[PDB]
Amino acid sequence: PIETDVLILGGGPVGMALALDLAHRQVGHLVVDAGDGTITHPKVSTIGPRSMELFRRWGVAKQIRTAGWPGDHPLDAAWVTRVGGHEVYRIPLGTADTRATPEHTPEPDAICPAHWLAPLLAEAVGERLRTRSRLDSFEQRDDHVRATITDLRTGATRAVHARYLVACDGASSPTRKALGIDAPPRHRTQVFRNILFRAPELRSLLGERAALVFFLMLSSSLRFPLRSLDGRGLYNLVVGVDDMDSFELVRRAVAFDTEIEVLSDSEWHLTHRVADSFSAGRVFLTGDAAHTLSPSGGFGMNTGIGSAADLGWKLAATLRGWAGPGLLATYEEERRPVAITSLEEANVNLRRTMDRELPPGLHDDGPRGERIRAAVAEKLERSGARREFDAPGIHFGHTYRSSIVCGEPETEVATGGWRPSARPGARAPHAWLTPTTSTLDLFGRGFVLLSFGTTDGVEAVTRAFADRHVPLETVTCHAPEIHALYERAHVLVRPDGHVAWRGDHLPAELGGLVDKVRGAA
Ligand SMILES: Cc1cc2nc3c(=O)[nH]c(=O)nc-3n(C[C@H](O)[C@H](O)[C@H](O)COP(=O)(O)OP(=O)(O)OC[C@H]3O[C@@H](n4cnc5c(N)ncnc54)[C@H](O)[C@@H]3O)c2cc1C
Ligand SMILES: O=C1NCc2c1c1c3ccccc3[nH]c1c1[nH]c3ccccc3c21
Repeated sequence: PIETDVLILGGGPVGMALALDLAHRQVGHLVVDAGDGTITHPKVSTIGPRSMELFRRWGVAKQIRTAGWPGDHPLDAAWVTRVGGHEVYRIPLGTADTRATPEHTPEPDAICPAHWLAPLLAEAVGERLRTRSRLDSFEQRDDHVRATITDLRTGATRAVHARYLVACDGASSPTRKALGIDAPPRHRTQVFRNILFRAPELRSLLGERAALVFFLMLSSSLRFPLRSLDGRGLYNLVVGVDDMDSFELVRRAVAFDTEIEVLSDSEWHLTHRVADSFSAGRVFLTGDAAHTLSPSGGFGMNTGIGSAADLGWKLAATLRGWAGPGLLATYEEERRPVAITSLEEANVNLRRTMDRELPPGLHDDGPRGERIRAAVAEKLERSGARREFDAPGIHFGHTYRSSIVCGEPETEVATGGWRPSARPGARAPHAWLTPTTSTLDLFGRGFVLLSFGTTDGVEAVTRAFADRHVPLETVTCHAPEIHALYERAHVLVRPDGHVAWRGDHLPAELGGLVDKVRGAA
């Protein structure tokens, strides 16, 4: 019977993210996955900027960026009648090599299709990953969990003893079901096909017209994205199952007489499900097992990676012994509302496409179809089409309102686009300490107290943390620009990079503050 602190069920992006977070917190763990880490049908390709900030923390951001996506491939989204047909609307998004690094983050989004990401993540996790292994059954005990690890090549079964079991086993989570936890549908389930294909000369023919993603505007079945996966000949076409031959569907979508090789054609379900509970005893749900949503926006894998990072520090805190008895409970308390609002935002992007009218005369050339296209273009812009491709709020703007956060007033009524804020509950904002060091590079270990222009009360804060063995680092900053951004003289940041408390003056009961933020109050 082999034993580990945490047993991770699932070796997809989410499970691997949790493994990386545990390794960087020196927590003993183990990943088991039914597969080798070779994706035959790559699904996801876009990694959001918050996820990249986390990959930067874990030291794999650089290798993700240099993994093979061409620096000169356009990142645009465009709506067209057919690929190589008439163009209706385009959002220019530059290239990797030419776009300006954004002011609010050191890590812009990245393209890394699953068949590059999987081996790259397998490499950084090392031998703690266990491939071709399935979990057949588990049993909860008082101080640990016991599970059955059956080798898929061999057929034989083994036993693992872990303090905690974390289920990252996808949208049809067998773990979730065996716990009796429901995940009701919040919107209609839809059926689509994914056609993966090679088209080696397509990029050359498109030339200036190339895009990261095309939205087709052909028929009721072909109104969905066709995306360039590796920028080197690999593409995926999304086809709706309303109630045709694979090659023929691609031919309809692409108005070039060019080489096309269909690799696979697989059906998938678009679902909107969030679990009623994210844990039961020592068993935790994360990733799709906890929450699935519409990929329209690319929020799904990023929400999972963010949840993995949240669960990660709390598990570590509990195993170290400085956590309060209620800390683990805040995982569901904080992350579940995040899944819900992300789901609903993803569904808005989806409905924009589903409700969009495809008027007659759209495909006809000349002056009349040219006018019709120009009219639709105007309606596309007014519908907020670019929000699907520029959504800082969904990536950076979630604000925790929980029992371990010393929250401020304000309601939830937006007044402008998202803007960086150091308010309690929120992601502490990026700024350049030096040209090489971000404020983000201070976070990710224990708690951090950022003080501007002073060290008053700091010795007291340190003692209060030490008396409960809670890890704390204190940093003094003298940049007025950074002080203005954070708006307060003292800012207390959590192990996950979110603010727990801020103020011009430290509280009188520093012990009460400590117990509060560790989940003991
Ligand atoms: C077509 C499509 C496109 C998408 N595009 C994007 C995108 O561009 N950006 C984005 O952010 N998100 C995207 N998503 C969402 C993304 O796919 C999911 O959020 C994510 O893949 C799920 O994370 P996960 O690792 O928890 O689940 P999975 O990726 O399903 O991980 C499950 C893994 O666990 C293993 N496993 C399962 N059961 C067992 C068992 N009993 N024993 C052992 N091992 C087991 C399996 O081997 C599997 O590899 C997309 C989704 C789809 C369907
Ligand atoms: O990666 C994807 N895979 C599918 C997908 C994806 C993305 C997607 C990925 C990154 C950014 C925006 C995105 N919008 C969509 C999408 N909008 C859609 C509408 C109908 C059917 C599928 C999609 C869709």
